[PDB]
Formats: sequence, structure tokens, C-alpha cells
Amino acid sequence: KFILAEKFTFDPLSNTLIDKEDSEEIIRLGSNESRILWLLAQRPNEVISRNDLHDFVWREQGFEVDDSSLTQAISTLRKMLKDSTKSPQYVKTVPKRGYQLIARVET
Amino acid sequence: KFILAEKFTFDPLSNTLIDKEDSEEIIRLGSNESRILWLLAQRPNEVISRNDLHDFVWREQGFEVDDSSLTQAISTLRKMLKDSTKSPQYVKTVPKRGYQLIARVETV
DNA sequence: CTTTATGTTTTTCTTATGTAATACG
DNA sequence: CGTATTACATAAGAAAAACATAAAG
Repeated sequence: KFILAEKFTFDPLSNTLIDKEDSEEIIRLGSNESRILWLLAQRPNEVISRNDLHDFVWREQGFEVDDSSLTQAISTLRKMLKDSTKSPQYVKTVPKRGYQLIARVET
Repeated sequence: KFILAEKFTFDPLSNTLIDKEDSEEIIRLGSNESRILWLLAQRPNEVISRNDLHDFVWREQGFEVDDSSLTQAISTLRKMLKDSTKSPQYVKTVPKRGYQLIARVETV
């Protein structure tokens, strides 16, 4: 289990995400997004290779999807988190390098 | 005679420029720059084409100089005014359209 | 005064990423 | 009804073009 921005609880091994605003409302996370978060967390405030994310999220079960699916899933994740395009508080895009987890991370 | 920023006094007809800082120091302007200033002044805050300048500042007495001369004259002129390129107090450059006189201008 | 040479800023052009919308298992 | 891909939209970067200035002639 993980703690993020001192505001969100996240149980990865169940793909589930909660907020101190809403003790009531867990949000489901599509396997993709959850894995994304899990990985960005294990290595916080580091930059993650676009491909690194791609590969950890898909093809262990084979899946040679297009590159765009990642970009979508990202946007999806910030639409769940309600992180503004810019200024981003939780997840910074690093152009041509990948994505970075800037939110502070508790455990 | 013209007055700029309530600071510089510009006599175009003797190419002289004087600062309220310096009642003493007369600054002499190479003809080119005085002419530029005269023009920019008579059409203040308007954008002057790069060619309008070129032509007015030369050619009636001939000259087929290149564009660089203009650019240089401007740098020169701003040096006379202690005008900092960015950010300017007197003379704006307007990419591909020319130069423009933002300053506050009076007449005598 | 012109021009030339070296430096800095702007604009144009190309690539990277973001969504909202349609297609799909 | 939750993913993929689709179609535009915006942001970032790169490259070409313009301008600024310090030196030479």
C-alpha cells in the first residue's frame, strides 16, 4: 500500500485508489493505469523511459500495441487524478524521455 | 526641435542631442542616426518599414549600401540613448517590418 | 562610415504529446 | 462497458531567418 501527495491512498495489488476527500469513493483503475502508477512509485521522482513503461505494462502477456495507447492512458490517469495539463502537480511529462513522478510519496 | 521622454532634447537641424542629466554634454549624431531619429519622430509610435528608413537615410545622395548598415545605425543610435535593447525605452524592433518609436515625444 | 565576423533573439517548420470522440471485444 | 485506435488540438523542439554588437578596413 502507498500514500501519495499526503492526499491519496493507493493499493496497487488491487488496482484501487482512494482520496481523503472521499473516504466513500474508491476509483477503479484499468490495469494499465494502475501498473503505470505502481512503477512510477517504486522509482519516485525519476524519469521513466517511455518504452520502459510500455514494456512493463503490456507484452509480458505478449501485447505489441501501438505507441499512442500509452499517451492516452496517461491522459486518462490525470483525468482520474484531476491533474491539470500544466501546471502538473503529480506527474510531469519529460519530453522525449518519458514520465516522472514528482508528488512526494509515503508508505 | 524635439523632446523625448522629457529627457533628451533633439535638434535635428544640427544633429545634436542633450540630456537633462547633462546640460553640458552635447552628443553629436552621425548624419544617418539623426535622420533615423527625425523620421521615427515625425511618425511616432508608427512602425517604419526597413526600406523607408534605408531610402530616406540614403540614396537621394545615391547610396546603395546593404541592410546591415541600417541595423548597425540602429545599434549605434540606441547606444547614444542608453536604450537597452531588451527591454527598450525608446526604439522597438518589429521583426521583418522595421523599427518603431515607442517614446513620449514633444516639439518646440 | 561601411562591411565583416561572431553572438543572440525571433519566426518558421517539424516533431511530441493531450485530449475528446468513435470503434470494438 | 472498459480498452484500443482515430481524429484533431496543443505543446515542445528543432532549424532557418532575422537582428544586435563587437572588430576590422
